[PDB]
Amino acid sequence: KEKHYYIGIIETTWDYASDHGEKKLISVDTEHSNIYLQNGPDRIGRLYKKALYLQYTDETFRTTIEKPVWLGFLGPIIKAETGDKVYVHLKNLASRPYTFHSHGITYYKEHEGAIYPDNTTDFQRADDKVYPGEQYTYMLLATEEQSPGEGDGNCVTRIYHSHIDAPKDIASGLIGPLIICKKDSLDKEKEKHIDREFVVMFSVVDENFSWYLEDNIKTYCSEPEKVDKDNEDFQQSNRMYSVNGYTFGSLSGLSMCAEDRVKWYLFGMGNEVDVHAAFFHGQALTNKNYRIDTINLFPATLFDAYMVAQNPGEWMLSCQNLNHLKAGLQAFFQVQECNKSSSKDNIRGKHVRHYYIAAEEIIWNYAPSGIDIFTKENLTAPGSDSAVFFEQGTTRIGGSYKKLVYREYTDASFTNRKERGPEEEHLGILGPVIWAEVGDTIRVTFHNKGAYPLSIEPIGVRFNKNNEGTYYSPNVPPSASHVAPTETFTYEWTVPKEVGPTNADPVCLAKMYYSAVDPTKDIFTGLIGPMKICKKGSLHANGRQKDVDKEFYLFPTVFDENESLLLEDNIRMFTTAPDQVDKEDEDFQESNKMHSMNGFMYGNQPGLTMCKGDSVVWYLFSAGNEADVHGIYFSGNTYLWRGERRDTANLFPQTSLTLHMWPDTEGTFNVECLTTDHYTGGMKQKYTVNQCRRQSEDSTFYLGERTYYIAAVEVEWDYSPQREWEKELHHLQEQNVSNAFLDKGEFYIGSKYKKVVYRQYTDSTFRVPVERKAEEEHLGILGPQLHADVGDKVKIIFKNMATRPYSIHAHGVQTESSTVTPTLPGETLTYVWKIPERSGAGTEDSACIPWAYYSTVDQVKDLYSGLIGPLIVCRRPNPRRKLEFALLFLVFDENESWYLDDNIKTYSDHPEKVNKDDEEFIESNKMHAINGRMFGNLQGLTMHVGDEVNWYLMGMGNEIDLHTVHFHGHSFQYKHRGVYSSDVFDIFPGTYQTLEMFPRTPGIWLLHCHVTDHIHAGMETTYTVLQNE
Ligand SMILES: *C1O[C@H](CO)[C@@H](O)[C@H](O)[C@H]1NC(C)=O
Ligand SMILES: *[C@@H]1O[C@H](CO)[C@@H](O)[C@H](O)[C@H]1NC(C)=O
Ligand SMILES: [Ca+2]
Ligand SMILES: [Cu+2]
Ligand SMILES: [Cu+2]
Ligand SMILES: [Cu+2]
Ligand SMILES: [Cu+2]
Ligand SMILES: [Cu+2]
Ligand SMILES: [Cu+2]
Ligand SMILES: [Cu+2]
Ligand code: NA
Ligand code: NA
Ligand code: NA
Ligand SMILES: [O]
Repeated sequence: KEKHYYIGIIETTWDYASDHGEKKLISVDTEHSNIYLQNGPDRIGRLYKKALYLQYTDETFRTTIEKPVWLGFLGPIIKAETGDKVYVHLKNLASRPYTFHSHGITYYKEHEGAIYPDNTTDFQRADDKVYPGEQYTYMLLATEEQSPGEGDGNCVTRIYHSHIDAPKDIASGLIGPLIICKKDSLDKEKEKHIDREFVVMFSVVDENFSWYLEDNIKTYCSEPEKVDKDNEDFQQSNRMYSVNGYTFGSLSGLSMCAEDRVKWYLFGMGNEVDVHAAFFHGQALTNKNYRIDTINLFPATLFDAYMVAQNPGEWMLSCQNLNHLKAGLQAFFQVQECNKSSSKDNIRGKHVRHYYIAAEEIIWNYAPSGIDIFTKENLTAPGSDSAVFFEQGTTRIGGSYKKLVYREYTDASFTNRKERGPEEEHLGILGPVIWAEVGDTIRVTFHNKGAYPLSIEPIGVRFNKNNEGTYYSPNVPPSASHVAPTETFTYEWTVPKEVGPTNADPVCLAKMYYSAVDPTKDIFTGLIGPMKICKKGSLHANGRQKDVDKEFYLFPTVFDENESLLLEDNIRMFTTAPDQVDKEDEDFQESNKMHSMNGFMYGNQPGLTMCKGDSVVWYLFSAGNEADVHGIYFSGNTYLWRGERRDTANLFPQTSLTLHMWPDTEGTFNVECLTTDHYTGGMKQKYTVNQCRRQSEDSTFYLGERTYYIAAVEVEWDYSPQREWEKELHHLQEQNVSNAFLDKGEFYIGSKYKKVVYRQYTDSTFRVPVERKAEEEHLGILGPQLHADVGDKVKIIFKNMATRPYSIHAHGVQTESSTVTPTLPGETLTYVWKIPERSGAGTEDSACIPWAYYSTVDQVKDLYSGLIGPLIVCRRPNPRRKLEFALLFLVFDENESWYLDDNIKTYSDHPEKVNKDDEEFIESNKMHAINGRMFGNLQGLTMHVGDEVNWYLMGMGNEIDLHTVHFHGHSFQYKHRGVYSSDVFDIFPGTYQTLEMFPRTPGIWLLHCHVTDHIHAGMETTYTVLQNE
């Protein structure tokens, strides 16, 4: 099929909230919509000039093909099937230059529609700047390499947008869907055996970034002269939390029949605030044949889900990022009776699990011992990081808060409790486990003994409209939505086969419950609890899983006590001077942000104990906002998840995960969040693995032995040795051109910083560094790429050539002991890393998987000072050339380096003028690099057509280190045998991933994180595909 589309870019008004009316939303209180939507002398309002893609019939762009009402401002849906040749005839009827750049489809440099320094000449540059009145025809081929995977649906979510300044072009409104499908998937532009196809973009559409910001300020503001574009409140008012451009519940036309087979194409778009949690209330979806209910989306995350629509009524599609929810990121959809036909389960009443739970106020100490169990230091030590959170005095609450927690009782009398045992000691602030099997019916008698109205809203089970735990709509006594301060309601949930684990899932799936009267306050108050939905006949009568020694529930979150219903109470109860407290003081707000695991902090979480050999299942879930970017690292052990070997689990708002671990080493290890602020703020705990069998004289399998000589060495590191690529890009872009990170100006540091980094040496004398070859030029700041095979004992001979104590240690790897010995300056130590089966690929991994190696002495500062490398572990005992590249996506926060003072003194032209606490100086030191290089300074990513390339992506860092790695020109495949495919991979702290690529098309191709703030900050480079012979 040759397909021909005619897309034109017109400027036009967009209404973000096309009333009409009139609504009640979750957690938005009537008189709040108008922060974003109300026209004032100072405020644009709900109407904006935007550049939009429209579809036309004709090379004579005159009569438009109307687009679905639910698309909103997204451009027209383009589709293609493996084999197809799509011709996108673009015509610019707007006032400035734009392009059409497509994801997930093959093009030559003439048809990429993206401008950047690629050493192309004019023939291959017409695509990259289509001027007003110009017209360009993009030839896109749907190659085999870009097609959906074996393990994928028939169709996957892709996107197109303009790419001169992509972030700005997209904010201005030039973004749209491409659905790519397998060969004979489609009949008349619709998937065979699918009834409805919707496309949904979650984005905080930031009109501050639009090309038309100024035009819009003139048009809509009565006092333009009075508008400060840098006023924070002005900026917020132009942030349109929307799905498809529709804000506050106004998305129109999402309608379907019960039993319709619905395929949803979702994607996220935007910036660091775009931590999305897409959640279809009342319904049940699969993704890659797995049961899911929340779909997390980030800038350019591409995601597809299947839904058999059921449980008829009016439901919400919401973002469960609590900030997004309360900023109104909500859309209604309709499941109607028509009349069906089928039904299938049935079971609503037969086998009944009955729970008696009460909300009641306790005084929760986040750290009972008063000590940091990790350091033995105590938490109020003046000047300590913990002090910020545990200091108690004039205007500071400290470490104990009144909270409203769920607690279990034996029966409807609520006269006596179901006490907690050993198995339940780790739950802390969590409520009681609710568990159920496919076929059960859950009835929950909820009795509120708190001063505020609460509810229970479960994720993971089916319930009907008058059992729903939250209230929303498009139009005395107690109900599912409202259970007031002394009342009592009894919920009824069902768990049919349609809502439980699937064949691919494990036996049980981590889920959760919370109070959703106002979930943006209720959860943080304490009303969160763990839940466990399992397959038929999988649990024993007592709830425990068959052949499972231990079951743990971890809930990591920044418990934001500023948002608790009980804030005022806690101020009045714990501060010396309640009247002197400003709830809006940032330092006051920080003091209330309790970074915790199950409400415990700084290693105070008890009850995480097990035997070596035990079968352990970890149920993890989280809630919160954009700050809740978690990487939960089990030091000393790995786990399987969907057949993947990993040791760090990423959680976002309303994420749930089920990990299986079999601990193989006696000791006391760490479960900790690697997200550097969370770690520092006390999101860290211990778990003990005890020796419960006779030791046995063992270690009788070493298929291999390796020694590496590595040194920590202090060096001048330049993030941007040259600035030509940058200067060229901004010229092409017509931009200008303060660089906050590289421009020294009056007194800033610039691009060069003293750092400490890992380097390989030839032998134990450490006199002679291993020469970095052409194929390892790309490593950049990274230490050497260490290789190991499953079965190896790897000796690391480590010399600390730097001026303070450091260590070397690896993820995934097994060692003799839970402790890692620091090695002092001048000293050489030996570390032994064993590589058992569980340090290598799972059933469903690629043959080679990466692990980060790093320094344990101070994990935050040692990392930002520059100590970080890749260990690659491989399975097993004519074809193509096989290449390897390792990529760290990390904002090197040079403010946290040990060498900061050294650097201020060495590079600043006026050291005295530097204030370390000044925001502007802090930004100047946040180096948004790939492998320690910015703006195209990462060299040596070269390959030939026909090669197989393993890309080892590695992410570390802080809350803002969510990186959405995108490759121009080619997509990749992932997982055993290449069964999922994409061209954007999401990387967070702790995420290490192999992606296989089979490059076809010659060129120099852009490779960049797709987060607005990171692209502009320079987190990008190019890679080169060369033709043959
Ligand atoms: C630790 O020392 C602090 C220092 O001010 C002291 O006041 C406190 O009692 C100690 N903490 C505990 C509970 O051990
Ligand atoms: C672009 O061309 C310059 C000058 O000929 C050359 O030195 C450089 O290798 C090229 N850049 C890339 C990314 O290949
Ligand atoms: Ca081009
Ligand atoms: Cu893109
Ligand atoms: Cu969101
Ligand atoms: Cu975290
Ligand atoms: Cu990024
Ligand atoms: Cu792209
Ligand atoms: Cu791009
Ligand atoms: Cu940034
Ligand atoms: Na606005
Ligand atoms: Na506090
Ligand atoms: Na800098
Ligand atoms: O792309």
